[PDB]
Parts: sequence; structure tokens; C-alpha cells
Amino acid sequence: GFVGLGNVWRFPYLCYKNGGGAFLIPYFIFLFGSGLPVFFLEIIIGQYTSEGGITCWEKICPLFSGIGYASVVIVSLLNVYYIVILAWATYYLFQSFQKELPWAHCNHSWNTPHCMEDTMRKNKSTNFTSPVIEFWERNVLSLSPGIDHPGSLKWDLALCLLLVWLVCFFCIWKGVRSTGKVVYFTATFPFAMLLVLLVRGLTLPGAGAGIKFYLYPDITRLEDPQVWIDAGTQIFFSYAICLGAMTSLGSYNKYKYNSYRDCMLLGCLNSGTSFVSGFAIFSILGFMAQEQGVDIADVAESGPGLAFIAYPKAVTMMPLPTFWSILFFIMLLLLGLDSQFVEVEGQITSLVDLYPSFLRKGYRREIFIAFVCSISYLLGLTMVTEGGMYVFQLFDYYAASGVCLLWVAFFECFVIAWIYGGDNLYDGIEDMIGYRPGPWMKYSWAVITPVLCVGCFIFSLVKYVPLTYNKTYVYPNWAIGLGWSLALSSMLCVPLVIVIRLCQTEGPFLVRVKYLLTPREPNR
Amino acid sequence: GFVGLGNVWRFPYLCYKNGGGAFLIPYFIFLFGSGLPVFFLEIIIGQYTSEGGITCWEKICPLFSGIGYASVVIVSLLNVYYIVILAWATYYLFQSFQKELPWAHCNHSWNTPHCMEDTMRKNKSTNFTSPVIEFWERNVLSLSPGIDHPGSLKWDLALCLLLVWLVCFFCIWKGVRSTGKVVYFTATFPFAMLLVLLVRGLTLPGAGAGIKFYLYPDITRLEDPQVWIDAGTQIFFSYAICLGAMTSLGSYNKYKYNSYRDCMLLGCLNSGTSFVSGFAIFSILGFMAQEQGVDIADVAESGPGLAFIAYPKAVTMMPLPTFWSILFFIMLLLLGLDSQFVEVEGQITSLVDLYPSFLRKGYRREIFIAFVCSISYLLGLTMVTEGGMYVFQLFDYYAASGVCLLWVAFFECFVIAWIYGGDNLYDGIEDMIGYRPGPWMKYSWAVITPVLCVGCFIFSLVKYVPLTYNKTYVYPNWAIGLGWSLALSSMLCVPLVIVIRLCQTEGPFLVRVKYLLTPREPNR
Ligand SMILES: CC(C)CCC[C@@H](C)[C@H]1CC[C@H]2[C@@H]3CC=C4C[C@@H](O)CC[C@]4(C)[C@H]3CC[C@]12C
Ligand SMILES: CC(C)CCC[C@@H](C)[C@H]1CC[C@H]2[C@@H]3CC=C4C[C@@H](O)CC[C@]4(C)[C@H]3CC[C@]12C
Ligand SMILES: CC(C)CCC[C@@H](C)[C@H]1CC[C@H]2[C@@H]3CC=C4C[C@@H](O)CC[C@]4(C)[C@H]3CC[C@]12C
Ligand SMILES: CC(C)CCC[C@@H](C)[C@H]1CC[C@H]2[C@@H]3CC=C4C[C@@H](O)CC[C@]4(C)[C@H]3CC[C@]12C
Ligand SMILES: CCCCCCCCCCCC
Ligand SMILES: CCCCCCCCCCCC
Ligand SMILES: CCCCCCCCCC
Ligand SMILES: CCCCCCCCCC
Ligand SMILES: CCCCCCCC
Ligand SMILES: CCCCCCCC
Repeated sequence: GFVGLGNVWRFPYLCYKNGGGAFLIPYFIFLFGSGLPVFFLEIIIGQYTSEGGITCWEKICPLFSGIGYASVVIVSLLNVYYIVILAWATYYLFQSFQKELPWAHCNHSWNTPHCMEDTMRKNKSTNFTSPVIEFWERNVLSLSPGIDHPGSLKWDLALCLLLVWLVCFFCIWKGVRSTGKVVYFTATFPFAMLLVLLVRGLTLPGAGAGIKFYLYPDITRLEDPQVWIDAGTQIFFSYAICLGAMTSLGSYNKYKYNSYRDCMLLGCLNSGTSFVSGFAIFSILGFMAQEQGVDIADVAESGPGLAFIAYPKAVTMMPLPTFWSILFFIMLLLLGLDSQFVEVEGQITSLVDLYPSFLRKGYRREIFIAFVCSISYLLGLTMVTEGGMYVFQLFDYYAASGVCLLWVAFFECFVIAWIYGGDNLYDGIEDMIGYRPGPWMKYSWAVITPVLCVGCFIFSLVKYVPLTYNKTYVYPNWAIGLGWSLALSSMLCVPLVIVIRLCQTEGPFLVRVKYLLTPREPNR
Repeated sequence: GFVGLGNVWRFPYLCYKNGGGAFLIPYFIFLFGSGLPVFFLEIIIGQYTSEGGITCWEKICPLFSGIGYASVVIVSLLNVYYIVILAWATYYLFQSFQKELPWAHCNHSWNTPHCMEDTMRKNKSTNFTSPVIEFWERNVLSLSPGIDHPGSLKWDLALCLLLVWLVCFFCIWKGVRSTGKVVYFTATFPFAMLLVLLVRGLTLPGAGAGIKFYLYPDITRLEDPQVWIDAGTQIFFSYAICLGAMTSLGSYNKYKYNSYRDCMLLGCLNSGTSFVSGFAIFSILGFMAQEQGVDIADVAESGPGLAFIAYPKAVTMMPLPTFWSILFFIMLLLLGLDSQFVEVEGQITSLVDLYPSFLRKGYRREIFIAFVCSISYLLGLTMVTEGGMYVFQLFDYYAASGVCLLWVAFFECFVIAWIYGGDNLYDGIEDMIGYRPGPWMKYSWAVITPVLCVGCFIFSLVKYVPLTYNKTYVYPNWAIGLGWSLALSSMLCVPLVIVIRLCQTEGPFLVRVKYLLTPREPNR
């Protein structure tokens, strides 16, 4: 279940946004420096404590327990916008049940008269747009001029959003497993369809330029600090780390269990599939580039939904457009639904034991399931509006990416490396997994991750570039302040809990900090 | 370790030889009818008996125990020629240690003056040959006019053959594990390089025609019975079934072990990698087809070594030819060496307990290791000669493929389905794997496999077409008789043992057959 939408949507969009292969160098650097390190860190914390996200930190250190609450805020904010991605896929699937796909040609009402089939884009107001972009913006999104103009709500997406929310609600309400029936179909189908797209994508006449764009890096983009943050957060996003799910996932694992092999295996496949999937989508872009006579960096739309622009273009070029289009949206929806079933249930599982005596399992719990879904439905309803795409971009860049992931990832390593000690963790690890691992992990949590986290944070601050959508829309100042509020909401959690914890322990600050620094029953 | 030279070399050659996608329909039919069925059959026999190839049949049925000896003959004959494939790869690797690859251009001594670089083939004695083919036939094989002309021995291959034989001898002699050190590098590297070739192969300008050739079938070829036999034996070859290795492999498995999941998983990946690998090599052929202005069915050489013609052509188009060429031959040699380490040690392990009191572990055993390797070295030395390629084709088509695999596969199912009973096996299976499986297996061993095995055998006999090499060389009558002798050697083992055992049990034939039909201590 390592495959998610991030690997097929977030990764391609981020890599496309950040030049070409210039994304890869920070991507693999962050992978081998922190990603697998912090992934194993959370997994082994879960195994050592056999406890949940917030509470395992309490076991490791009563102070700096705000990391757990920060994770809850991130997962909550993530679910609010992650579901809207599934809403688009569901709408596309519904539109893929018609004989001729709507985006195959642009002669319908919503298409701007300046549209022209990609086949004639080069064959024949110099700026000519494509049907695939038109359907996504003038039909699926009804893009408004700006975030300051919300406009009329699009009920089509709202209904699709309600459906996916209801599917998620019932699955959690009825304790339905994340993978339905046999896990194989839920597993091999994403691989099969991805390989179907890859074979089609590579075979495309323009795939050569796309792969060269995909792999050959640009050192100039490395100077811009945004690529380092995005690559670092990409890994943080795809592995679903710093959200408390992996700590819960490691909880179920037995004390005597070789989680090291699982983490490095599941870690490399999750990134490996993303890298392979990057070949397919970027191969499409090269084909679109030469067919349209437009540069690869400008042939697609640099906003979330690159998976909704290049991949539906491939299914159009597939032997049976309708057949393949339906299957793609099925696997796309499948990769998102299973993620939601696990990540949504994580916070309620985190919330139910967070505030007991009121959320007892049963009547109190069942209404809470709808309560979480409904409030998050109204909040997720904002992205449905015509200008809700821009709000979505703020949620993607800030709520569960950007500085927020770096800050929490830093404190996860900062606590374990110094307050708890990387050497002290190995003593449990060799007891648990049976053998003491090498020095790659210890020198990553203590040095590589803290250096990478702060350096990206600091260089971001001095070289501050405001967030832009489609590299052409400048956000208003208030929206950036609103966007930072989501990030500040999660990051402020750690310091806030520290102050509360210190107050609880009346006494000299030094005595109080030392008292609560002591780990409390780390393992049983 | 499911990947072998069968998936990277045997499948491409067979598919290429038997038209295009017309190979696939019998391929998947035989897969789902017998391949996974007989694979699980041998695995579950090994698990139920926890005993070796010959002896497990004795447990199931003292009569029809010749299946074990037939497997020994097949594995022995297979090892004699399988090693010569590694000898070619080793020679290619040695030739890949030079700055410029020898087959990149044809201006050397061995190249016929009628050769012309593929780049100039279409750009410019109408039949013009290519350097890649020239290097393989002239420098690597020194192809003689016919099998009736052996000619001078090529010492280069003989030395390479001795080296791989010595590597195999020492690994078995020192009990070295099949996978050296960490299994990961022995495992992920074949996948990585295969995916490197696939990305390069698909990106090639002519990959479109090759995939269409690969997938779109021809019903006319289905009439020819040779495609059904080759597809059936391809599955039998790639899974290394009907050789007694899987029976030994299933022996190590615990009685309470879900081998069903392992078999269907390892079964589908082994065929899945072969199918994916077929895309890469056939993509190359389409690129060679359009660059040479020659049909895909005639652009390569229809003899064993298609992996030595298309794949080295691919690395000549990769960014670092020498770098990738060395890596390819490394993974090619890796896919063969590990197979030899396991399949060679299988027969000595089968021979040592077959004739005890003389092959005791130690001084008697160690000289036997060289004795098996040396005799098989002299026998494998025949394919090294200039005309030894044709002898190799006889070994490929007859010794461990063709009718020989069908006959033994038939009797494996014929014994279990009728003499032992498919229902009786399930009673153990539900006790072992914990749950009774479906009716797909039982109706395959009793109906699908026996119908497929005999039907291919019968239609082969009535529509007899003599074996040909490169679709242009007609073998002499004596060579076919020699070739059938290898096949008749293995198949005749079954009836021979039956007569010997019937003699052992003096009495009425009906009483004797019934007495030895009774299973003897099937499980402990
Ligand atoms: C899945 C992992 C192993 C990555 C896939 C392969 C990696 C190693 C990359 C590195 C360099 C790459 C090559 C670099 C340049 C080109 C030229 C282009 O016109 C076709 C693709 C091709 C030939 C690339 C194929 C893939 C490649 C070999
Ligand atoms: C909307 C923006 C401002 C985000 C606001 C986040 C609020 C709702 C969150 C973030 C940090 C949270 C606090 C952090 C720590 C604790 C200590 C615990 O023992 C009781 C709850 C308490 C006191 C939390 C209450 C709720 C809280 C204040
Ligand atoms: C690995 C398994 C799933 C097989 C790989 C994909 C299978 C399902 C096959 C079946 C039909 C195939 C397509 C049939 C025809 C063509 C046209 C050709 O010009 C490019 C490849 C393309 C577009 C094929 C891509 C691969 C394909 C989709
Ligand atoms: C070179 C060609 C003709 C192949 C010859 C194969 C010979 C060497 C093999 C094939 C079948 C074998 C026989 C089959 C069965 C048994 C019964 C066993 O209890 C003693 C060995 C004995 C009697 C085998 C002796 C060797 C044998 C005759
Ligand atoms: C000028 C009006 C702009 C309205 C923007 C609404 C943004 C909603 C954000 C919701 C965050 C939870
Ligand atoms: C006319 C001479 C032809 C010689 C052919 C030799 C074939 C050797 C076969 C070895 C089988 C074990
Ligand atoms: C081109 C005809 C397509 C008809 C609908 C197919 C739906 C398949 C769902 C698995
Ligand atoms: C010989 C010059 C090209 C580099 C070859 C490197 C081969 C590495 C094999 C592991
Ligand atoms: C300028 C502020 C407009 C409304 C912002 C609402 C944020 C939840
Ligand atoms: C016509 C027979 C030539 C020699 C055959 C040798 C077979 C081992």
C-alpha cells in the first residue's frame, strides 16, 4: 500500500514545477539523508513504544510532545484537500462513461473558441490552447480570475466530493478494511495500469525529449531554495511521514521484528515507483511538446492536476480510449480512497483517545465519525468553488508541505538524536531486530537531517519568493498570510505544548525542563 | 531468484521464432492451464513428502517412479548446453572491456566485406548484413556451413566455458550460497538493468512496430503445432519445472506453510518479467527493422542468441556503451551463474543419495563434483566447435524442450490426478496451507494438462516438420535421429523403471501393478 496519489500526481507536478532533473538531486539527497532515516525513525518509535502518535512521544519525552499534535493538525489539513483530488478523479470517471471522451476534442460549449486539437496545434492570437487543458480548467474547475473572486459554487464537484466523503465515512463507520476482499487486485492493478501507461508513454514519438528533461539536471535551479524544500517535502509527503500514521503503523509490529528490512524495501519501492511513474508522465509531455511546437516547461499547466492533464492525454492515444480512461480513473480513485480510509481513521483514532470520557466507542463514536467528516466536508467545500483551485494550491504548498514538514521532521530527529540519543535507540534496535545496524542512521538524525532541515528553512527565509500558481498568478498578501496561518497552526503546536507542560511542573525552569526531559516508560 | 536466462533469452527467441503475438495465446493458455498448476503440483509434492525428486515419487507411487530419473536426464542434458550460453556472455563481457565495442562497427578482420553499419543500411549483392550479426556469427561462433562440418575448435569459448565451469565447481565444492553476500544486489540489479533496457528499447524510434509485432497475434501460426509445443515448453523451461528442482525446493518448506500464495506470486512475476522483457527486446527489433528497411521477422537471426543480437545493439545506443555493455553482460552472467549453482548441485544431490555406499560426503563426494563437471565439460565442449552452434540448437529444442517436457509433465499430472487423486491431494493441502483451494487446480491436472500435453504431442506427430536453424538450414536425417536420442533418453526412463519394478514384484501383473500402485508412506 506504499503507492499513493503523491507518487502519481504530487511527484510529477513538483518535478515539472521545479525544472527537470534538477529536482532529482535534492530528491535523492533528501531520500538517503532523512527520508528513509526519518521513516525508520517513526517506524521504530512505533515498534519500541507500541503506542500511538501523540502518546509515543510522551513515552520518549513528556516535553516536545507537541510533535504529536502538530502531526494531527497536518493530517487533518491534508485530508481536507486530499479528498478534493479524488472528487476531480470521480468527475473525470463519470465523464469517461460516455462513448467519446469529452477532452478528446474541443467543440463543446465550455471550450474557448481559441482552442484547437493538439494534432493541428503545430500543423496549423498566437497562443493556441489545447482541449485537455480547456476541459480541466473551463469544465472541471471553471477557473476564476483569482482567489479574491470565489464565484458560484460548482455543484458537480460538490456532489462527487460528498460521494467520496460518504464512501470514506461508511468504510470507517463499518470498520471495513482499507483493502477490500483480496489485497492483490487493490495492489497489482495500480502497477498494471501504471505499466500500461509507461509502455504507451515511452512509445510516444516525443518521449525522448521528456526523459532528457526528466533526468538531465540544471544547476541553476539548485540555487533557488524552493527546489530543495519541495524535494524534501515530496519525500515527506509520499512516505506519509511526520503525520503519526507510521508511528501507529509501527505500533502493530511485534517487538522482535526486523522492521529494518521492511522499511528499506517499502521505502525504495515507494520512491522507485514514483521515479518510474515520472518516466511515463514526462514522456507524455515530450510528445505534447513536439506535437504542439511548445517547450516542455510550458506545454502543460504548472498547477496541481498534471496527472489530470498528461495521463488523460495518454488514455486518448490508447487503443480503446473509453476503456482505458475508465480503468485509469478507477486506479487513480483506488490509490486515493485506500489512503483516505487509513489517514482519516488515524486522526479520529488519535482524537478518540486524546479526549476520552466523551468519545466512548459506540453512540458517542459514531456521531463523531460524521462530525469529523461533515466539518471537514464544509471546509473541503471551499476548494469546490470556481476560485477554489487557488485555495487548493495554498493547502498543497503550506498545509501539508513546505516549512511545516521540515519543522516537525527536524524536531523528530532533534529529540531522538540529542535528548534521547541515537546510540540509546540502537540498544533497543539490536534487541528488537536482532542485530545492531550501521552508522548511516545515527549520523543522519544527528547531522544530515538537522543540517538539511534548517538550511532549507534559512535559505528559504533570506531568498523568500512568494507562492505562485501556474508560474503566472501572484497571490495577494492576505492569502499568503492565510496560507502561513495553516502552516503556523501546525508548527506552533510543539512550542505551545512545551509551555503548557512546563507550567504543569511548578518549579525552577531548569529543574522543570530536566524533570520532564527524562523519558517516561519508553518501552514495556 | 525466479528470473533466469529463460526470461531474458529463451522467451524472446521462442516468441520471435513462432511469429509474433501468436506465441502469446498458447503461452498464456499453457500458463493458466498447466504451468502454474504443475508448478504448484511439484511444490506441494515437495512439501507433502519433504523429500527429493526421485524419492518423493516413490512415496507417492513406487510405480511410475521413472519420472524422477527422467528429470535427472533432462537437468543433466540442460546443464551441458546451458553453461555454453554463459560462455558466450563471458566472451562478450571480455570483448566489452575495450574502449570501443567490437560490434559497434564492422571494419575488423572477421567482418565480411559485405557488412555495412545499420545506420548506412537504409541510407545506402542486395543482401547487406549488419555488424552485430557479423560479430556473433563470425567472431563469436565462426559458424560452419553445417553440423556435418564440425571444423576447428574455438579455444576462446573453450577457455570461457572452463572458467564458468570452474566458478560453478568451486561454488558447489565450497557450499557457497547461490546468492553471494546480500541477496538484494543479486536481485535488484537484474531488474534495474532490464528496466534500463526497457526504457531505452521503448524510446527507440521503431519500438512501435515491434510491440505491434509482439502483441497482435496471427491465427495462421496457431494451425502449426510447433507454436503450441514451444509455448508449453517455454513455461516448462522458465519455471524450471519437470526437473526435480522444485520438488527439492518444496521439500525445505514447512508442512504448515502457505505455498499457494508463494507459487501464484512467484509464478506470475516469473512470467510477468518475461512478458515485460519481451517488450524491450522486440522494441529493439522494430528499431532495427526500420533502420535497415527489413521486415521484423527477418531483421534478426532466428537462432539462439537473439539476446546476443538485440540487447548488445541496445547498449550501442545507450549514453555510455562500454559502461552499459559491461553491466548487461554482468547481469546476463549473473542470471545464468545462480541458475547453474542450483540446478547443477541438484543432480549431484540427486546422484549422491541415488547410489550411496560409494559417494559418501567427503573424499568420495569432492572427486565426484569434478567428475560430473569434467565429463559434462567434455560433452559441453562439442558446442564450442565452429559447427557446435547447430549441436546447441538440437540440445535446446530436444534435450530440455519439445516433446520431452510434455511427456514428463503429462505423467506428473496423470499419476496425481488418477492414480493418487486430485481430491486426495486437497485433503493434505487444506491440512497444510490451512484452507482448501478452489477447483481450478483439480480440473487442470485431470483435464486441461492431459488434453494439452497429448494434443500437442499428437498434432506434432501428424504434422511433423523437421527442426531447422535460422529458418534456412535443414538438418540431416542422422542429426534429427541423434537429437531424438536425447529426448528418447529422458522419456524412456519412465517405462523402463515400471518394467524393472514389475519384475522386482514377482506375481500376476495385475496383482504386481496394484501392489506397487499403492502409495508408500506419502507423508510423515
Ligand atoms: C529505474 C532506474 C534504474 C532508472 C532508469 C534508467 C536510468 C539509469 C537512466 C540513466 C541515464 C538514462 C538514459 C539517458 C539518456 C537517454 C537518451 C534518450 O533519448 C532516451 C533515454 C536514455 C537512453 C536514458 C534511459 C534511462 C537511463 C539509462
Ligand atoms: C485555527 C488555528 C489558530 C489553529 C488552532 C489550533 C488549536 C485548536 C490547537 C493547537 C494546539 C492545541 C493545544 C496544544 C496542547 C494542549 C495540551 C493538552 O493537554 C490539552 C489541549 C491543548 C491545550 C491543545 C488545545 C488545542 C490547540 C490550542
Ligand atoms: C504488463 C501487462 C499489463 C501488459 C502491458 C500492457 C498491455 C495490456 C498491452 C495490451 C494492448 C497494448 C497496446 C496495443 C497497441 C499499442 C500501439 C503501439 O504503437 C504502442 C503500444 C500500444 C499502445 C500497446 C501498449 C501496451 C498494451 C496496452
Ligand atoms: C545414452 C542414452 C541411451 C541414455 C541412457 C540412459 C541410462 C544410462 C539410464 C536411463 C534409465 C536408467 C535406469 C532406470 C531405472 C533404474 C532402476 C534403479 O533401481 C537402478 C538403476 C536403473 C536400472 C537405471 C540405470 C541407468 C539407466 C538405464
Ligand atoms: C475575497 C473573498 C475570498 C474568499 C477566500 C476563501 C478561502 C477559504 C479558506 C478556508 C480555510 C479553512
Ligand atoms: C560429421 C561429423 C559430425 C559430428 C557431430 C558431433 C555431435 C556431438 C553430439 C554430442 C552429444 C552428447
Ligand atoms: C469502449 C467500450 C467501453 C465500455 C465500458 C467498459 C467498462 C469497463 C470497466 C472495468
Ligand atoms: C571501461 C570504461 C567504461 C567504464 C566501465 C565501467 C564498468 C563498471 C562495471 C561494474
Ligand atoms: C481578506 C479576508 C477575506 C476572507 C478570509 C477568510 C479566511 C478564512
Ligand atoms: C553420422 C554419425 C556421425 C557421428 C555421430 C556421433 C554422435 C555422438
